[PDB]
Amino acid sequence: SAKILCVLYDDPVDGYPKTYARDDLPKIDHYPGGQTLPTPKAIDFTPGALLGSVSGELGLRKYLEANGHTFVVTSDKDGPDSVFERELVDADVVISQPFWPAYLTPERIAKAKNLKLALTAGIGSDHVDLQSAIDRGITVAEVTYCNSISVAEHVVMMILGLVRNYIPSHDWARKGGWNIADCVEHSYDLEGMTVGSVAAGRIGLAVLRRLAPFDVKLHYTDRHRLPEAVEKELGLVWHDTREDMYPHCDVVTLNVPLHPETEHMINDETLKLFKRGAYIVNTARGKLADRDAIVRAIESGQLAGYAGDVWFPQPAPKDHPWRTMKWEGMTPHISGTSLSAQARYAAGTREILECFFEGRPIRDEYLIVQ
Amino acid sequence: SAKILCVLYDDPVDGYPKTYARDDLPKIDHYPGGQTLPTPKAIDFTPGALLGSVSGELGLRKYLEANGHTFVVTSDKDGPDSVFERELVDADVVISQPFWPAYLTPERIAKAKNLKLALTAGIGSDHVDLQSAIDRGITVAEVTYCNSISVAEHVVMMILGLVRNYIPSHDWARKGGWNIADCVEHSYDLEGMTVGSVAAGRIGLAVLRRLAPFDVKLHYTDRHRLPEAVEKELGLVWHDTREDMYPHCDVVTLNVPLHPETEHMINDETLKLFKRGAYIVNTARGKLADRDAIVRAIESGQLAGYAGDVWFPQPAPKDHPWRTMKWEGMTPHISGTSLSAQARYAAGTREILECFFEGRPIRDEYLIVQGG
Ligand code: NA
Ligand code: NA
Ligand code: NA
Repeated sequence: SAKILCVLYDDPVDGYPKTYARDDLPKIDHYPGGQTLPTPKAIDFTPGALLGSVSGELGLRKYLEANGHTFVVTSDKDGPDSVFERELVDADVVISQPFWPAYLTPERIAKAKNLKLALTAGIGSDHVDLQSAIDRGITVAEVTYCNSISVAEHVVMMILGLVRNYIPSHDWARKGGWNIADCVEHSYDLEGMTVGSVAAGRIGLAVLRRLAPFDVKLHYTDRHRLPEAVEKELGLVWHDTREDMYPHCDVVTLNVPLHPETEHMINDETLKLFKRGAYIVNTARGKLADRDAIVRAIESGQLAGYAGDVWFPQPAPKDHPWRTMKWEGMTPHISGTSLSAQARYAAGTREILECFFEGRPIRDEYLIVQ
Repeated sequence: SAKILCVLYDDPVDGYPKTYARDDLPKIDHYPGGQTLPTPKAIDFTPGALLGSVSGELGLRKYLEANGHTFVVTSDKDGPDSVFERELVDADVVISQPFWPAYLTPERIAKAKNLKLALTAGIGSDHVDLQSAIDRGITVAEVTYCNSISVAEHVVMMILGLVRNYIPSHDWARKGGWNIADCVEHSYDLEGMTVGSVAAGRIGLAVLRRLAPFDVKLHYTDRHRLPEAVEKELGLVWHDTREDMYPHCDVVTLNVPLHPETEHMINDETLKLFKRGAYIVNTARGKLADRDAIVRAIESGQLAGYAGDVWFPQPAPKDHPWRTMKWEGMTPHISGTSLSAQARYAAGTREILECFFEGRPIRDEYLIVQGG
């Protein structure tokens, strides 16, 4: 009855795996704060499978095709002559992940005569023009909270790796070296350091909770201030402005969206507020940081480390300078598409498709516009 | 009137640093449990300096030479014709680190005609034959707790690195790729897994404490059970034996010393007790794990990852199989010699020498063998 158009990233270069490292995933009832994890009526995958690549199909093909539907899955999403744009003109449902996002521009939404549901397998909607969606009666939905914890682990990983000098030290072991002084001449303990978070939110609070037993001093800024009880339980020190926070911090982690007042918020002028040898971890948006200002800060020693999984442009060009600068701890944009996060937003994708196709309401927390 | 012989590791291959990444170190009041940090009357370094290499000299030379002493610093420590063994003959004090250890065998101790104090700039005395020092009246001392937290951070770092597939994902980024599916085909969240610790002394307990806000389940075993209040604060599950613990664990961190009964305690037979796709982190001793048994379990998928900073043999030979095996997260032996830890055991080394040379008692908690 319906045509479903689903954009996913490519399979591994060796091919889609047949077996995985483990047999299942740890059970979890809820997210911090009580939101229950996705609750489809069933799933047709084993949790832990690769669901976000083209062959994983978010485990939706059996359920969709048993019910008469057409299911189109592709990674060709860019430009007007992509499989996505061409297939889009009679698609009823569009599904993509933020890690390989199918943009629903105003022009593309106007091309899509049949579009009814725009589904983010993942979190957020800024690949969708919401006004155009509202004007066309298109519902936009997301699997809220599905990877906030995944990102938060990635951050703490990266903070430890930068402070302790993990990546270069590992390079000496893999290369057949030893070179103890070479490893540790840039290696510190995190204990006693001051970590500052720009924005709490789901990711920022999870990061702070996870840093707390490392005996760091915890500072943060946000637009609104955490409840007094949360601040006292975690020893949080509040700042009205990030510029007031920066001079206190050995580590600064960024958790804000990209807006006109956050674009290039880390630049040559604001980096002068940071302690010599400060560390920055950025899992939010690549353009929070002036690309070349970061390179210059690493080169001068204003920063002793930079790490994150977001770039600009994204995907990063092959010669993007953050790839090979000193004291980098980068990964590709992956933190929110760990296999654990995939199981949850695949499950949430199916749950929304079920509510949608059966005419039942979609969870309020999932709905962006309707 | 004293000769202090000090073995340290080589300087970095691009020279002793003139500039450091940062100007200072965080102040730390005490260790968990209440032990005070080292209390030398003075230090002649700025904390954060590279102290454990030949040119750092643990910041000791000005202090020793101003007091009429002879201070010999070398990295040449192995073999009968090395600088260490040739200078040992009349050394009053021997100082080395476990990261480049000057071995005080019975033979060398028999040849060290004036040896009164064997000082570990670090923790332990594995490289010192204690019966020979006891027989000879030689004081053996260490800088207790100086890097227990440093090891604990390295463990949690490495658990997160293994589970989330950090090292291959960073490789994709550094080589100019992107390859999201290649990164995440072996990437998981830690959240909700079961982590088991073999022993819960200073390191293991500090690991368990740092793991708790990751919402993992925390199991442990030890020769001596933790106090009930400690178990209840962290919700620890106690196991009578290592073998009772392994089947429950997604991640196993080894924090036990090397002994006859722990040697090769991870082996082809006990690995069959682990869950398929378990992860092992080992910052304790390389020979806790049968070298090739771990490689076989990686190739089998019995383990989804192995990481640590200790090796057998140590230093690891160029073609040590853990260097290039799949899903490895290794570093050289470095966790307990971060610059922060260096500052503390350099400070503690000076504190001990000051007590020693002034004929004042050395801290009980520093003494492995009292001597005189
Ligand atoms: Na500080
Ligand atoms: Na790929
Ligand atoms: Na003293």
